[PDB]
Amino acid sequence: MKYAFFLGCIMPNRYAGVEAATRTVMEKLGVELVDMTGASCCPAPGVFGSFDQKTWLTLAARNLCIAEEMGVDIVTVCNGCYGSLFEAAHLLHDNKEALNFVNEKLDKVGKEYKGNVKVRHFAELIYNDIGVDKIAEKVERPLNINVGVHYGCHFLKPTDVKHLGSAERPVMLDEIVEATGAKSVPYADKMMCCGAGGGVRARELELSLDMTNEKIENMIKAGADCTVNVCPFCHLQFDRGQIEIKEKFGKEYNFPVLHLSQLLGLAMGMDPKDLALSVHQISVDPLLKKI
Amino acid sequence: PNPEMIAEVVKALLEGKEPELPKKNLCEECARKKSEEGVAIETIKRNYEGNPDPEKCLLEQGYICLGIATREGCGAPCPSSGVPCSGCSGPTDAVVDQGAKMISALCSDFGIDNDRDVDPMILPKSIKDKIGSFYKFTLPSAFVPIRLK
Amino acid sequence: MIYSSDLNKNLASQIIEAGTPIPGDDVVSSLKACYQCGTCTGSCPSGRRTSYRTRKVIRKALLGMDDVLDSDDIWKCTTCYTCYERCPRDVKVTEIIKTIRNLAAQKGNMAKAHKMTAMYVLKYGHAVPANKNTAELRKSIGLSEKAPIAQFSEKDLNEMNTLIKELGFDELIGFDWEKGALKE
Amino acid sequence: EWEPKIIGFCCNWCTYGGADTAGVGRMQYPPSIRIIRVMCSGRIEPSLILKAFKEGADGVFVGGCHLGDCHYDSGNYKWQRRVMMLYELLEELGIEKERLNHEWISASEGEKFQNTMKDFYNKIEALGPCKLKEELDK
Amino acid sequence: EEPRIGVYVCHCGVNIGGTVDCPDVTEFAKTLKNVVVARDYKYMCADPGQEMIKKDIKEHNLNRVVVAACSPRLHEPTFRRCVAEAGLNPFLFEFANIREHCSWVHMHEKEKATEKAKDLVRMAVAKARLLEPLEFIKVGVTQRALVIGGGVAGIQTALDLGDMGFETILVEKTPSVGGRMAQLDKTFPTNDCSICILAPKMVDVAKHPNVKLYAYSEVVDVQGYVGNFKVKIMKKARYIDETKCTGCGQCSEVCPIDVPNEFDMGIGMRKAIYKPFPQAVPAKYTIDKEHCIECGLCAKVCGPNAIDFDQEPEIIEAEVGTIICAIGYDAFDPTVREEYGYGVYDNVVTALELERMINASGPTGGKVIRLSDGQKPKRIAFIQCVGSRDAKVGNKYCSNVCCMYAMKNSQLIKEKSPDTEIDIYYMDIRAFSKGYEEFYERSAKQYGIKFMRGRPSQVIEDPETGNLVVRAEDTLLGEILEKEYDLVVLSVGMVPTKSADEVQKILGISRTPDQFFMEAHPKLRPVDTATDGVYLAGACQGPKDIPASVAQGSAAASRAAIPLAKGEVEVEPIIASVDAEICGGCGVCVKQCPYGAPRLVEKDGKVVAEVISALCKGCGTCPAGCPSGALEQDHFKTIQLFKQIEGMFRDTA
Amino acid sequence: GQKPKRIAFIQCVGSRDAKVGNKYCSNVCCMYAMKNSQLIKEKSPDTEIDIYYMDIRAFSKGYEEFYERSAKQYGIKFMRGRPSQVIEDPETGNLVVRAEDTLLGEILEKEYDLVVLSVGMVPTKSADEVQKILGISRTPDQFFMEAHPKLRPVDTATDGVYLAGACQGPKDIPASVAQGSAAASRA
Amino acid sequence: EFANIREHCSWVHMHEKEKATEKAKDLVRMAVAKARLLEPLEFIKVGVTQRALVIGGGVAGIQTALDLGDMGFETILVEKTPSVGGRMAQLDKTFPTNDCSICILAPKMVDVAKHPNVKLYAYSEVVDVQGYVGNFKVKIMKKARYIDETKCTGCGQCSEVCPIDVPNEFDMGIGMRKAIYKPFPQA
Ligand SMILES: Cc1cc2nc3c(=O)[nH]c(=O)nc-3n(C[C@H](O)[C@H](O)[C@H](O)COP(=O)(O)OP(=O)(O)OC[C@H]3O[C@@H](n4cnc5c(N)ncnc54)[C@H](O)[C@@H]3O)c2cc1C
Ligand SMILES: Cc1cc2nc3c(=O)[nH]c(=O)nc-3n(C[C@H](O)[C@H](O)[C@H](O)COP(=O)(O)OP(=O)(O)OC[C@H]3O[C@@H](n4cnc5c(N)ncnc54)[C@H](O)[C@@H]3O)c2cc1C
Ligand code: SF4
Ligand code: SF4
Ligand code: SF4
Ligand code: SF4
Ligand code: SF4
Ligand code: SF4
Ligand code: SF4
Ligand code: SF4
Ligand code: SF4
Ligand code: SF4
Ligand code: SF4
Ligand code: SF4
Ligand SMILES: O=S(=O)(O)CCS
Ligand code: FES
Ligand SMILES: [Fe+3]
Repeated sequence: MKYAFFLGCIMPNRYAGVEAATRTVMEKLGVELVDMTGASCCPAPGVFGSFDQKTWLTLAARNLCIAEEMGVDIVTVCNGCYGSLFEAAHLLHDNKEALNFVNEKLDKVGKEYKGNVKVRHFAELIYNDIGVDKIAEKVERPLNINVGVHYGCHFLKPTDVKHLGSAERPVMLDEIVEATGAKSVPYADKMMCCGAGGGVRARELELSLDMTNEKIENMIKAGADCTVNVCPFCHLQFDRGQIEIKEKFGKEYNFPVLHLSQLLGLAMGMDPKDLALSVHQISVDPLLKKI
Repeated sequence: PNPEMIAEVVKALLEGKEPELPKKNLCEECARKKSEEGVAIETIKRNYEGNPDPEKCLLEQGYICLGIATREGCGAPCPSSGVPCSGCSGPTDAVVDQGAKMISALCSDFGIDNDRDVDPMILPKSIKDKIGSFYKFTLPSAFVPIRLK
Repeated sequence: MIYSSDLNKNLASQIIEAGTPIPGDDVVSSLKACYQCGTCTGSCPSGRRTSYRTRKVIRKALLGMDDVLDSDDIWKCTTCYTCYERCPRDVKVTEIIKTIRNLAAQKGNMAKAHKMTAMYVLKYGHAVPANKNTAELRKSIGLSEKAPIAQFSEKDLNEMNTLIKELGFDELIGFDWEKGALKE
Repeated sequence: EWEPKIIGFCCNWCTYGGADTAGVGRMQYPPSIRIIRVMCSGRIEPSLILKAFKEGADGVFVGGCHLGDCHYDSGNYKWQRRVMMLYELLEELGIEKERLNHEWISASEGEKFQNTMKDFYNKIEALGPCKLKEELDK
Repeated sequence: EEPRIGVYVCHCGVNIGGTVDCPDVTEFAKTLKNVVVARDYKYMCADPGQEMIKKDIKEHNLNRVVVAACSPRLHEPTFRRCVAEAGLNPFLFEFANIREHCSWVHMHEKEKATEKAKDLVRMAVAKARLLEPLEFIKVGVTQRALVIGGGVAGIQTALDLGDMGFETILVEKTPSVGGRMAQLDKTFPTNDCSICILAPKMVDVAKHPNVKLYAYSEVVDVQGYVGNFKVKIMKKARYIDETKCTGCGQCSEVCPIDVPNEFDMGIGMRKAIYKPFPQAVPAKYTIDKEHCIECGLCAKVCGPNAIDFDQEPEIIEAEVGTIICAIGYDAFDPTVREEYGYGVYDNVVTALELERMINASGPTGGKVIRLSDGQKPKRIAFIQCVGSRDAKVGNKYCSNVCCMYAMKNSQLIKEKSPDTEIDIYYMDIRAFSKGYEEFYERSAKQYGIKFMRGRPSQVIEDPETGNLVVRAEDTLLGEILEKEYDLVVLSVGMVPTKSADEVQKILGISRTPDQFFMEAHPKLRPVDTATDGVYLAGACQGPKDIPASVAQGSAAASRAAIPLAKGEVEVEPIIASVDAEICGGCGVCVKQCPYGAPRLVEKDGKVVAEVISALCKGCGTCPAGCPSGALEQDHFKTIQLFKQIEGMFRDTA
Repeated sequence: GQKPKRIAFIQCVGSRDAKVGNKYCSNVCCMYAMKNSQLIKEKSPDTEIDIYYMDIRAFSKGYEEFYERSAKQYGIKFMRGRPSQVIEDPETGNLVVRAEDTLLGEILEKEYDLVVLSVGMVPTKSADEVQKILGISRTPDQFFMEAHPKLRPVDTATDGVYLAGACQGPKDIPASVAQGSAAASRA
Repeated sequence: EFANIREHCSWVHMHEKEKATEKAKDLVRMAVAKARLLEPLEFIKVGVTQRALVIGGGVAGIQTALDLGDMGFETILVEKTPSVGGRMAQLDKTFPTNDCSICILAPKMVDVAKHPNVKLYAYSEVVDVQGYVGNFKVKIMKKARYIDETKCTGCGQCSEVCPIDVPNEFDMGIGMRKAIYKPFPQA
């Protein structure tokens, strides 16, 4: 398996530890990860989909062309990029006037999208193509902790195009994190939004923190030692949001937050140092003690 | 055309009577036995495959035989001699495109015993030369008598 | 009170036309299938802590109340897609709200922080560009000191500015090219 | 200056009713096609398709009931087997497979019939005229 | 004889004339060979238009008529009778459709629409020249009817036919007639018991002198056509000689095994030796082998000696002239709507389960209880439109009865327990027939039932208490409600019955988009099908209540009695026949016909195909498949279709 | 005599209304109001059409689809709110309809060029004469009384006298036809 | 003997169970009282006249006559107005198919006028009904059109010479008709 590795923005430029975690974990499961040289913002659907839909799709198609000229499919570790690139690929697959509109724009930069790129989420790639048994085979250090799994919204939905099964009661991320030896705990309103998407974190911050605080509370009451996500936007909201929540509302939880690449990293015997856990706004060390 | 048929046509015109050709398709004259339950074709065979049974209709055995879409008159020597009819006498008076009708018949009865489940792409994929199978002697008189280039 | 003169009979058709061909005529015209059941509002997490009622946004559009475009409420949708999943009338609510935001944005109703995010992508190719903490961190972690991203590739950054100008996106956010800053 | 000439064969029960439904619903589509009524799609055979191309057809459309919904139980299954052979026969003759289009359209599916006519028109318009009629006329 | 054709272009007011230049089409039609008279008129189907055609037929000695107007699916019978009145054979008339297929879909392309109409007229004339005069085939009608399904609808059809004096067979799949009405406690809007109205009908049907009831039986084969159906009924084995059976029920007491009772929707549990419900007709018991253990225990307590394990299913063969399909419906399975938690939460139930709970003769003795606590719920929520008006489950239709039965069972719960609070979550209240709106006013004013306008988004179970919380917006307040309930009832909608696919395959009838059976015309033939001699009655034709199902049963008996009373009908002659002088018996056609019409025969020493005219429905598949052209379908000959294709491009000259 | 560009439909006029003595539902007005709204749109796409309703009752086969079609395909508007009054502008002849948009909690006052009252069904003028001649009863809705709504939906308690159609109660064409045939069987 | 303790007791005294029970006892005793003096009576067999009467020539009455006629029963169809067709003849289209209303109904109107077993009395009214089931004796007043059905064309060249304008009831009074008239063209 050879996949063009779309990086996005937050993971490469802020939470680089997730990138390090991903590069080794997926090499270890046996995926060659190619670089998309010159790939930009996907672009973030919340702001760019909200300002101009044509600009979102045109800039998204441009990143797809990078992979199509490479003769390779994209995999991403972020729901944000996954949603943006997947939905762009599908609409360009399905709507031929939208495809015409985009290539007349990309024609001015010597590009043309032809419909060959498939976009894959790394969690879904692991489940459907690699197998959850292959993660258990490589667990060097079992992680015997209770995990509050946060699927994020743009992973499973819209189900009518994602075709990743149920969005109401999914099992895909729970079985993945349970292959590391951890226990995914049920909690109230498990599938609810973290609050950050759709530009809401930037424009209505306290609204976003209200939803994040609800999620954290339900995880803690179900005995979660940390939360795990499949999106740097979720990561930032759970991690940085706890600082903001504390400064604005006055609650402190010090609830550790991990991206799935980091959690898999720990299972496969990676050095916490190369996971860049120190850059987390909330200390992971209470978690490191239990594992 | 067989020699007697040439004789009947000409002598009729010498006498002043109109000549009239035979009108049925070939299975009439052919001595091979059919199924009274009707023609059903499970697979399609090229004429070199297997061992054709001397008495059973070749079309029911799976060989593209043009007797069904070909006018009688010759005596059916090819099926009598162990090979399918190639259709050289041409269609009956009620068929214009001999190859089109043979294709219609062949497709209708292919997998007819399993009508709703037989894959409709088995038959085109098993025939590598279609124009040559169905238009040997009549292509210039077919509705499409050329290949466009 | 609400009179005819305060209503815009064609608002729904604007939203539809703004959504053609992206994300699609059939996608956004699903707005006209809504029968005001309120399943979306019951599913909305933003509605559980604000005055935001998803169903009312759809309603105000169908009736022609332009103040939707000026409202703060359309911007409280997180695009979780839950209403989309459950709507019994196949209303593509999440795409309808984003299209409405386009018309809101071209009317000047864009948050400053959102304009910034758009400026960073136009200038550096990325909503979150790399700083020098990014370099020193990526060093210690074992990664390429600079990510292989458009930010460090003038050709790809040329391509985006070319495309951006063609789309009029720079004029939408009011970005000035030589001053290299946004106009308020 | 040039408009596609399209010929249609629609079953009386489902597809002909779908074309009526589009007319009742004022569902506009290009005026290239002319529809010939038959009781069943099983009435359609290769010779009818080939005859239309001979006459000058740039595209040929056939519409019948959904598979299983045939008013005569299984007429469409015979037609489906014939049309798959006809697709590849048309290629051996240098006629683009895309010039032939068969669809399953029920009487209620006026909208589907409308877009089928639109998609087929654009496909045939982009292919240009079929050059068979002008080769035989040399 | 040389064709003499009259061509008539219709304006249809401006429906055609507004887009198609009819005078120009008319002028063009006179350029085609054999067109003797051509004219445009504003309403051709109007009496002045028909009188114009018939009068030209005589004055101009026409042998063909072309009418370019609307669809033959509307006026083909109209114009066929018009020409027949003038002495012209009805099959020398050809319909060109220039409205539905031209003027109405090309309104913005008038020039091209006019040119299209011209080609559609020429294609019509082209086939018209080669049409032949045909004669309708008369057939006898067997004086007997068959009803499939013994609910209210089918029972009503059998009693009406039987009362008219026609022998009638009534086939019931389950051991008892009665259908889903038998499962209901009361019925809106009178609030009678279902037994009040149904049970006397069940009694009358069982002892009617002209009705043979085959309970625990199913139709397994139907062949033939109107007036001449040969049907095979598999009368399943009960393993109890019914003639000797008393129905006392002593045997059920001794049975040592338990079985999920389907009549109670999986709530109540029965024995393998059982009778569906205490008022079942026939009042006979049945042994289900799927669980029978054969210890003889049942036979020991039975006086008559009716029990008998050696029983084998018997196949009955019967001639009938007409068939009425009345196989009812099933409740929607709301498991797929995951947000509501049916099949997951104990205290989420369907409405049809509630009927079995609230019914006096029910497994709970008429007591509404929580299936987790066993306690009586003091707060109840009704959720409307479950499985209806919902594109996510592929059911975009209204199930018609769920608004009324929810208010009905709310009244009944309030009567048994006035302290109960009942909330109905709805989108529209559809109380649309006589007394319904008043029933709706009464539910709120008199019984204090509460109505929330808001389709719930999800049901949240309290795992600890089994209580349920219903999240929904009060749309009439603009606020989100999260009320707690001891029991949630899902007003599931109607869907076709499981065996509908089997019945459809046997009778050869169509279905509407909602998957119910398709009537011949949505306005003027609500109980006819497009298959002659086959009719519909009840909920299998579409979601409807009892009064509508009963009226349809009586309507289907009137329609199905017309062929029986006439004793003869006519079948269309658009049929296939063999030209013996062209057929050399290739055998291609035989297997193509799903009715077995073409047959290989031996006349004059040779083998030749032969079509049994009575078995041909006129599909035209096997003429299209005949490689010799001996096989042709009248009115759709290959040569006729060939001319029609040429007419698109040139006059057939 | 000009063509009206803005048209308002008012539902439940003379039905579901205790003030006029008609507490029943007339059964067809929801569907015929959407119907003629479609037929007006077809003859004039730019016509604005609002339907002021309380419940949309599209209850039979194809009716709910017809209701969805009216809104999605024909762009017909639905206001949930029974109008309180109509006010004519004596200058122009136009009409203002006043109603609460109950799904917003705000009072609407939109202007229209033509207002259509979706009037309900009442017994026919001669129903009194016929009733005395046949000797049959009437239900609370003033239509003729069947023997029993479910046991005998087209019989009367007068032996040998039967009912069919809207004289027995408000209903559409397929319902009247079915009763026509039902009454033929019973008679 | 029948005692009514439901409609007359249990359903109207739900809040007074003790008195409803006492009342039911009295109603049983009043029934038993009459029961003691009831006498064996013989049902009276009467022949049934092999003919039907349908009052009203709309889609519902037309359907009943055609069904009865097609069964082989003589049937009389009495229509009060000049023409059959009912309100369906006034509709433009019919939901949910939007079929032309008159265009689908007119073949039924044609069929009923031509039917061998149906006698159509248009512009007529039933003025008296006597007898019982199977033995009705009815009077039909064929009202005078003052035009000879046999000697009149139906062309309508006498309206122009009429000074009286009358509310055209077929058009609900929106257009005026002459004293001499035909209701609608497809009549
Ligand atoms: C919860 C609920 C409450 C309701 N309440 C009311 C109410 O209060 N009032 C009211 O008027 N209506 C009510 N209805 C609607 C009512 O149930 C239907 O109108 C009525 O049952 C329809 O009768 P039917 O004979 O057409 O179909 P069914 O009642 O379903 O009867 C069909 C019969 O056909 C038989 N059958 C099925 N398949 C076959 C086969 N293959 N071969 C032979 N026989 C077969 C079945 O055994 C069954 O006996 C309610 C429906 C539901 C779900
Ligand atoms: C505005 C409107 C729109 C509608 N649209 C639709 C629609 O789109 N689709 C649909 O299905 N339904 C529709 N309906 C309902 C439809 O009109 C009725 O269902 C239908 O007319 C019922 O036919 P009927 O024969 O029962 O009654 P009618 O149509 O009224 O016919 C009764 C007949 O009896 C005659 N008559 C009356 N009194 C006497 C007497 N004393 N003696 C002799 N004859 C008499 C009358 O002249 C009339 O000819 C609509 C109704 C209205 C008001
Ligand atoms: S062999 Fe060729 S010819 Fe002889 S029968 Fe079988 S088919 Fe007809
Ligand atoms: S081939 Fe020519 S000859 Fe040999 S059989 Fe077929 S036809 Fe008679
Ligand atoms: S759900 Fe679909 S329909 Fe019910 S409201 Fe929200 S949108 Fe309009
Ligand atoms: S999507 Fe935007 S709207 Fe639909 S629910 Fe989630 S938030 Fe409320
Ligand atoms: S004929 Fe068909 S079209 Fe010509 S008028 Fe009567 S209906 Fe309108
Ligand atoms: S016992 Fe023998 S008889 Fe008494 S019931 Fe059970 S079966 Fe019928
Ligand atoms: S035998 Fe079969 S049935 Fe008779 S009892 Fe033992 S089990 Fe119940
Ligand atoms: S009936 Fe009342 S409930 Fe059953 S569907 Fe139509 S509306 Fe929803
Ligand atoms: S197919 Fe044409 S030819 Fe062969 S038998 Fe049946 S009919 Fe005679
Ligand atoms: S036509 Fe359709 S039906 Fe009549 S015979 Fe040939 S096949 Fe059997
Ligand atoms: S139908 Fe629609 S309108 Fe006519 S009454 Fe019942 S509700 Fe009011
Ligand atoms: S005038 Fe009136 S009456 Fe004298 S004829 Fe012409 S129509 Fe018949
Ligand atoms: O929707 S956004 O693109 O703003 C981030 C959600 S992952
Ligand atoms: S009748 Fe339509 S496909 Fe057979
Ligand atoms: Fe007509």
